[PDB]
Amino acid sequence: TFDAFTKVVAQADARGEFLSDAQLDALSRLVAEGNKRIDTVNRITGNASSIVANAARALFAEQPSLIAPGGNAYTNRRMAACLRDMEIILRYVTYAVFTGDASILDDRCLNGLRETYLALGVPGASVAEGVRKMKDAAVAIVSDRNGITQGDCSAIISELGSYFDKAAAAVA
Amino acid sequence: TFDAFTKVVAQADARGEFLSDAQLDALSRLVAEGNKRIDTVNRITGNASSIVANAARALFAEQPSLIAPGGNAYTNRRMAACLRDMEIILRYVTYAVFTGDASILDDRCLNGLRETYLALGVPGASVAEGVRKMKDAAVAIVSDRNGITQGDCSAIISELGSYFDKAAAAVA
Amino acid sequence: TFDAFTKVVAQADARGEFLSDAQLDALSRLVAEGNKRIDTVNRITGNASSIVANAARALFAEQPSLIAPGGNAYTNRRMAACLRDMEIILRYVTYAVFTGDASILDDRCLNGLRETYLALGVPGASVAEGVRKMKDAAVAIVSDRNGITQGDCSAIISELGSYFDKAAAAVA
Amino acid sequence: TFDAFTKVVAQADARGEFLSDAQLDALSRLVAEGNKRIDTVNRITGNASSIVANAARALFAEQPSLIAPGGNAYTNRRMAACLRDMEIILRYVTYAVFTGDASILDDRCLNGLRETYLALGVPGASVAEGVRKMKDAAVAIVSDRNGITQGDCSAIISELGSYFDKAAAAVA
Amino acid sequence: TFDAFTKVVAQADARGEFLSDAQLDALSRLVAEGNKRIDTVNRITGNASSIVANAARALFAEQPSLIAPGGNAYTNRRMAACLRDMEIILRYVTYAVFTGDASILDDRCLNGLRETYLALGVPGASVAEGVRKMKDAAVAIVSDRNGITQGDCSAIISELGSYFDKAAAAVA
Amino acid sequence: TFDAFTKVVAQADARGEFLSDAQLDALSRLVAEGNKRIDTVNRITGNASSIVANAARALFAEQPSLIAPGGNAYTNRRMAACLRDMEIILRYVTYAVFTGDASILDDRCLNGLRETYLALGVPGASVAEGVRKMKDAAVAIVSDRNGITQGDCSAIISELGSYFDKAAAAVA
Amino acid sequence: SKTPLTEAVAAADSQGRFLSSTELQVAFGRFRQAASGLAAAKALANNADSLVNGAANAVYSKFPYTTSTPGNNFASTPEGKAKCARDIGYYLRIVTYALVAGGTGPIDEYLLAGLDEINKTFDLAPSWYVEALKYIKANHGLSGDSRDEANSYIDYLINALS
Amino acid sequence: SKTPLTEAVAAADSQGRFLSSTELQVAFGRFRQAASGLAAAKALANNADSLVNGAANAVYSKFPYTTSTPGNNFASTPEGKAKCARDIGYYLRIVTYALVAGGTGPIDEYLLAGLDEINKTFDLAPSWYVEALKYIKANHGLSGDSRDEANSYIDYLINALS
Amino acid sequence: SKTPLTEAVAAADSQGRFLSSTELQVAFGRFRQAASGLAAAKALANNADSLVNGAANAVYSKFPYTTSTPGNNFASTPEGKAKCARDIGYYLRIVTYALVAGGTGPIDEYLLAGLDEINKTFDLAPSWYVEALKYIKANHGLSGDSRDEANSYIDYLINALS
Amino acid sequence: SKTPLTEAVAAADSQGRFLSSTELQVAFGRFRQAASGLAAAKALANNADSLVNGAANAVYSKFPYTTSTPGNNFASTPEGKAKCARDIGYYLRIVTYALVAGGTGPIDEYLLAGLDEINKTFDLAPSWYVEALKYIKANHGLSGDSRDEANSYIDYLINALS
Amino acid sequence: SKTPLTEAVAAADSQGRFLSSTELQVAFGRFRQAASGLAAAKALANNADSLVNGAANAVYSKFPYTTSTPGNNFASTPEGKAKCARDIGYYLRIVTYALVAGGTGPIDEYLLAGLDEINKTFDLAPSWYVEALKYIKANHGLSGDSRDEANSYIDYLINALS
Amino acid sequence: SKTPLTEAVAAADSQGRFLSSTELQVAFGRFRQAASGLAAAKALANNADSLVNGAANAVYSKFPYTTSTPGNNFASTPEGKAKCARDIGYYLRIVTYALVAGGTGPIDEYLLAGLDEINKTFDLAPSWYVEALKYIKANHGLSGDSRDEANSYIDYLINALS
Ligand SMILES: *C(C)[C@H]1/C(=C/c2[nH]c(/C=C3N=C(/C=C4\NC(=O)C(CC)=C4C)C(C)=C\3CCC(=O)O)c(CCC(=O)O)c2C)NC(=O)[C@@H]1C
Repeated sequence: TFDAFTKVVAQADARGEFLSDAQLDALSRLVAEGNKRIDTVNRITGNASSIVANAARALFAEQPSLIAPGGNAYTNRRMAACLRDMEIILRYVTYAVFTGDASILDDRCLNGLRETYLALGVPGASVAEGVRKMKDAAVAIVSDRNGITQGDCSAIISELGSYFDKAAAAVA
Repeated sequence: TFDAFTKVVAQADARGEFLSDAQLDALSRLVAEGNKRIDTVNRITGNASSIVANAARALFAEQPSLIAPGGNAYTNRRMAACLRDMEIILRYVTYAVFTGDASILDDRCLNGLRETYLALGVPGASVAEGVRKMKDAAVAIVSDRNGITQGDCSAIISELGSYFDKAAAAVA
Repeated sequence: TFDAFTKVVAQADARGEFLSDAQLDALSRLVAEGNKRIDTVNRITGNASSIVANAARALFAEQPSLIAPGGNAYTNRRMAACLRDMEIILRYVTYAVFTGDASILDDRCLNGLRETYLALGVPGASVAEGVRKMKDAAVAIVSDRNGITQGDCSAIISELGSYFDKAAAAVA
Repeated sequence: TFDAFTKVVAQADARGEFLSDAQLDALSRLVAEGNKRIDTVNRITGNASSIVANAARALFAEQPSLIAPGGNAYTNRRMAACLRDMEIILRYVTYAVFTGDASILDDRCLNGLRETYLALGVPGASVAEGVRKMKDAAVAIVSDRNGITQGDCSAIISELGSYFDKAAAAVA
Repeated sequence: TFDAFTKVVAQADARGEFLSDAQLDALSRLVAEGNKRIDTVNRITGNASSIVANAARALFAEQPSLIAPGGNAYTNRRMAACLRDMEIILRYVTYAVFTGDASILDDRCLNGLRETYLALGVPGASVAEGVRKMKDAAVAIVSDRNGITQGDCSAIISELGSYFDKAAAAVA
Repeated sequence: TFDAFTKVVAQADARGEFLSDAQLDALSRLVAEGNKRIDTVNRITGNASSIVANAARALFAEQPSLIAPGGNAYTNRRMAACLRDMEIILRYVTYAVFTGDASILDDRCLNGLRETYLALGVPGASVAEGVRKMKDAAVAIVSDRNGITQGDCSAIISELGSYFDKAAAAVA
Repeated sequence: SKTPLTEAVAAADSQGRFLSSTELQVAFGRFRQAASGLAAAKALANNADSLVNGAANAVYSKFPYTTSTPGNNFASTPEGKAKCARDIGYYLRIVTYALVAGGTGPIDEYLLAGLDEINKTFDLAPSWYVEALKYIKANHGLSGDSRDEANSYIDYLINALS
Repeated sequence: SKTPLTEAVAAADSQGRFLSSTELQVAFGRFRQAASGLAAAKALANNADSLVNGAANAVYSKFPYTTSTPGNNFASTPEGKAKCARDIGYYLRIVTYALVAGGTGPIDEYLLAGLDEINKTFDLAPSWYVEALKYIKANHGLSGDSRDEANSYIDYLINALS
Repeated sequence: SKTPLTEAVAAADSQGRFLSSTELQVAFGRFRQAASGLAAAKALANNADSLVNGAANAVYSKFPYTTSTPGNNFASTPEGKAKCARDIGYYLRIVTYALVAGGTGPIDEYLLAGLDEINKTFDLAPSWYVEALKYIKANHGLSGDSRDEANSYIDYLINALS
Repeated sequence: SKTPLTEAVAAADSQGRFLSSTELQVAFGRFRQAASGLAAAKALANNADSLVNGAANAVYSKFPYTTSTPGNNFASTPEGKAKCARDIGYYLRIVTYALVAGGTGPIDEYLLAGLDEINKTFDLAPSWYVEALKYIKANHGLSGDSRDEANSYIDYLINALS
Repeated sequence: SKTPLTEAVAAADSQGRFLSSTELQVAFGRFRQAASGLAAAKALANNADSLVNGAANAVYSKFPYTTSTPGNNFASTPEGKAKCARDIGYYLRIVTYALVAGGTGPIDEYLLAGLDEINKTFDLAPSWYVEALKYIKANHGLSGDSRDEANSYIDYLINALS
Repeated sequence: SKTPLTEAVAAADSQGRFLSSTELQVAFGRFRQAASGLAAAKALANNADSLVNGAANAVYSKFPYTTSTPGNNFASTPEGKAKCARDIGYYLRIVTYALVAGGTGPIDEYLLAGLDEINKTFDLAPSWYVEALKYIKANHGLSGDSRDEANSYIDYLINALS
């Protein structure tokens, strides 16, 4: 996988050149925004259990057929597995925010999930709705101003949002 | 794998229903025929080697090209593998009769066979004939009237024949 | 895998026949010149490092794109990897000359190599020329009349080449 | 491991001898009392969790140093472990009653356990008291006249007790 | 293993108590001298290879028996083994300074080492001498005033000293 | 392990000396007698099964208690284990003769054998008699002057017996 | 899943052996009890509606707060109570499968597996279900071997919820 | 060794599980069988003499070359027939052990393990033992359950020796 | 257990290498945080009585049935209250340890491992601890880096209980 | 299959190394043998009908019950005679192959692997073949290295047969 | 690709856990460094011509034989010097990447892995590169944290080359 | 100690097999060469003074700086020259062991294992030894088989040094 830093290094080494100032200044920006980045990771993690359960409750409420006898979430074993998947994706998204690159999420989580689901009969489109649920919840948690030093977090929130988007589209 | 019992159960919970009073009257019938089933398992088992041996002999006498130098069964290592294949099918077939469901026979033996023989170059059609000679032998061993309390056993014989036919058709 | 001897035995066994006099005269000729087969092997191995070093240097000199940044052999780790490949092909080729068979070369080295290289993005056609450069270097070293009892080693020289050629065609 | 049957067989084979009529009837007596043995296993198993739970509570209420900070069952993880050891000992004891022989308990559970505790720093003596607590509770359960066709289950009850004693003995 | 922090935490938990102010304000002083701890680790590490090579030399120059044929550091396989050992001890000693607790060096490195050298025949006293040379060489490296901001860093030098001493005493 | 040649070499390096002229000539004489050593290996090997079988019969004949029920040899499983031990020893013995050194025998066979027998309760003194009998049958087969070129292989015969004597002593 | 028949065959398979007199004795024990297992399954099924509603109420009385405190995981709303009743219906029905199979298999498949995560994630109290189970056991009306087998499955679950 | 009771516990132990209704069913299956299994062991034993000598002779008659040809593996000497009579006794004694244990375990333990390698190294024809077993099966005179299980073991050995 | 210092050496040791710039940074991060953590621990330690008893009352307040329902798992007796007061204090104390170590390490080691097993076995509702924890967080009175770190260990525990 | 050459290359390959003085000596040893091996292989081949028929009669002569006793496994019919003749011929041909390869490879692959399984199922006595092999050894009339080479394989099969 | 950021997630992932206070302190340490790290990267890159050309001369001056001795692996030809300069440039470039990443990762991945191999095959003396590295180190002009991190890498390579 | 005899047995042992014709051929190859290999060892040993001293001088000649440049790794002092002489002798002696053994065993064990690590740690140039080894090959005075076997070990070392 890559860092926001190793990502740039790679692109540069492919050309045998040092980093261009436009590349050095792009990273100095991510460094200065650092605290906001660290706050985003902690806020989602501190609420992970609620982000998952609530996002799951909504899903089943709008798609009852999932929990009707006949599954695919109907057994207790698969209901557990489904909850697990939601936790897994959310965990991998925080990894992306923490490193500042999607490689971690794409390379170890999303890659091959659309097909792994297809081969099992799990409704990938449903998983996409669950991921979107968590995105909104997570975004709102990150946007909350109560109990933090005020500032403009818009960049970090849009980046965060795109990772969730990648998770959705990867199984849509 | 499924038992005749758990097979019905799987059908019921997918539907989220108790077994129908009807479904229970069927299983009870298999239960009341329990002795006959135990006997057919015991009978074939006590004659495994000769079942294998005789079917093997007859098959080769009818298809000598399998025994000649360069035939599939020609060497000792492959003759052994050939006899082995024969007792495998027989053994799994007994497993099927004992549990009253073919799932053990399908998941653990047959499934994949046809393709395995293809890549290796084993005459599947010839295996099929061998298995059929085993069936004929087994059925007569099972229906012999001597030394056993008498009654109608026709139902377990055909249920036993179906397991042999499944194996037979899985190879060609 | 087979050696010149078991190869013939194989062709004879599938026919269920004793080796013909033509098969025996052929093998007994190979035995008679075994001394040349011994030297050829010792001469290649005796110059193993330089044959690979010099061929690799000429290979990069001819295709500098391979070592410039962004090239397949560009990094250090991959440079070591590419050299290893050069060493492994040579080792198996000597294996083939030693057994008097190519099966060790084909089964245990070349089979599936083209597929691996394509999957990794390793310029297979570039590997083929590196192999051809080793061939010429090895051929010349083996044909060298100095320090060895004089004679014509051309039958073995021709066999050595066929193995190098199989390697080149297999990676392309 | 042995059965109540196979334990007798081992004794007779060693001596090269058929089982005497005496040893044979001694076993038919055990067989005629199978139901009781079966009920004993079912009863303990039906109350397994409460057997363990209450004994742990009683043990701690009697030896508070156990759970005060710095004691062997303090912290969560030790405690869980301690609770598991109790369930394990009780599980294996039920295996002894079922097989009608102690070897399954001594072999797979008790042998080496004493040394296990010492290396760890676990107080065997108190682990021993815990076992005695489960015994009294299990014996009281097995000996309850409520809800069972009446009879004398005292041979099996002293039999149960012998295994609990073996467990307490192996621990200290 | 523990770090300076968890060590104190373990002693406090054993007594079901919060840290005192003596424990707290003591950990505060360590935190305050953290930059020095970090510089010492970096300095030893930055001269790892030369510290080992130079001490090894001095060792062999004063104790040539080790290097005479049939000596212990004699072959090339052992001599490499001996150098590695020197690097290992130094490596683990840097881990002790980094964590602020010796448990890492004792638990994973020094534990049972004397036993190990006894069964093999490795002159443990010479190993101890090699370590002492690494001590003196390392201390001088960390006490060097050039190239860093000046201050009294004799506290962590004493701590480093105790780790090196533990190492030497564990082999002697 | 060691070769007769690597045995002398190992000793030489420890002293850091070239082999003395006596050592080299001593090895030259072994090489010159190599044909006899080869025949010794082949004979015994062509006669292993009978050498083992006839040795066991003789042993049990003289010691019926080994076979009587309760005897160490009494079961089939263990009679099979006993036959195996005899083959193993004879086999490692031929290894000793083929390499001109006893290391293979003491290292992967005799080493700790006496002890595994005391733990299992296998009568070492009986095994020793067994090996003892395999020594004479072997000696007489190797000594047979028929179907071979005439010469005196007394040196090789004495060495062979020595390996046998060692195995018998490494137990009894 | 686990039953006398699958366990017997699986054990023979892992050993690469043909069935023998031991597995035959296993088969006799299963039929000697299938009759009363099925009968127990038929009776429970036929009395299901009163057993579930009766078990449901018993829990609402033992735990009044589950019906008078707003919470997604409580039954203080019409939908909540339906979820609880549905649940109690799952336990009962799954117990009838264990009786049909003659083993814990269907239970360990459809319910047990992941049962701990589910209760924790949804804040459902295991004691609620232990209570629903006891009411079911005290309202069986079952007798003989039919009672014992049914109870061994209920106590098995009660054990799993503690 | 393998018996209905040892297996049930071996399975539960490797699974780390308490016994449940399945193992109990297995216990009932065993105790249903034990009766006829013990009476069979008692009957075969009371008639050991007649059966061994009887079987031994059926082998010598179907294979006369074993009593007339010289060799360590044959019975052309008083000592030869002794080993043979002794062996048959072993086969029969071990069979009454399987009946006692209600499983092949004792056959597996004291006989079957290492049998082929014993017959090969000592050049004993497996067909000779097959013949002796056929005689025992045809002459023990047992009926019902005792016959069925006893023959289960005789045929197990026959299958093993072929 | 688990802290920035122990993980760094662990990763390095597993990879068989010397520490480098990456682990030094870890150490710089650890020391930037340490002062805050220790003062958080010092603060929580001094406010122990108030916090523990204030949290206990918050729990009994949210769930009145825990003080009025007969049972060994409840705080309906003075014996149960002392057990409940003790447990909460365990959490608070264990949390101050996390602050001293700068990681969940002491929480993992002394509390979290085995927690679920313990809560189920003794029938202790996890939500009960999820409230006391909310009380501690809403009343600790910590700000800045001390607030942020303390809350992560508290939210870490709340998440582990749901 | 096993031969000096394939074994050499296989060992070097396992250790991922180039051939050395050792493997070259193996080749010299091979080439020292191989002419003797091909000549013996050629000589036995040219004397096949005499060796096979002779060996067969040595068998029928030593075991007369094999030509007088009815059975799928006996040579009492002309077809049974055909099989025995063919089998003896199989051993003879596969032996010539080992002489060509200079190793037991072709014996291992074509005839030894599974040999015991075949003798058991089809009730063929290893002694019949041991006798056939002995006759062949006493009658091939081989000399020198050709004889010693050939006899190593005949004795290898004999040992494998007992 | 070893850095604080990738190691924190790798360890977190291998343990199947969400990030926590520990990895946060990791990030703080990373950001407390990145600025000086990136600055040192820009500075070194800005004076690459002097550093590199100034380094090659140090080597030739110290090891004059490299410029007078003929051979493929020496700098006594125009192309020999060209490659020696590129080689030094590679070292510097990759060190800047190490500074941009705040870890040895780019060094490990692009240079170190396979270095000894390359130096031995192409007969390049490790002490040549040590001299170059020492020249770069002494002609930094870098101060503080930029000087310290940049020197840990320069010394990291020197250690690897000795 | 990789040698024809030990390797053969190691292989047969790893397969649980007795030695056969293939291993026998290996022995023949071994003894058909040990005669010249042994005589070669004697000769190299008796010419040790001129070979070692001549090689050391050939090294100092092709690498003038090794006797001028001060440094622990160089021979600019008598101490350095003595060590170098010493070093050269080790190679020669270990090569005679290879001849006595008929394989690379002695080389691999006492010299080659850990070689690269040693030349690196003490900054010794592999080219130096490569050249000393060329001088040895030039000056053996060996011919035929003795020459060819010696040269294979000298080239085996040359390879390992490149
Ligand atoms: C000893 C602990 C106490 C006791 C035991 C006792 N039990 C029985 C008889 C039976 N027990 C069963 C048990 C089961 N049947 C089942 O289907 C299941 C579930 C799989 C179980 C656990 C059965 C079938 C019987 C026999 C039929 C019957 O109801 O009698 C007896 C009687 C005798 C006999 O040997 O059969 C006794 C004495 N009785 C006590 O008073 C002790 C406290």
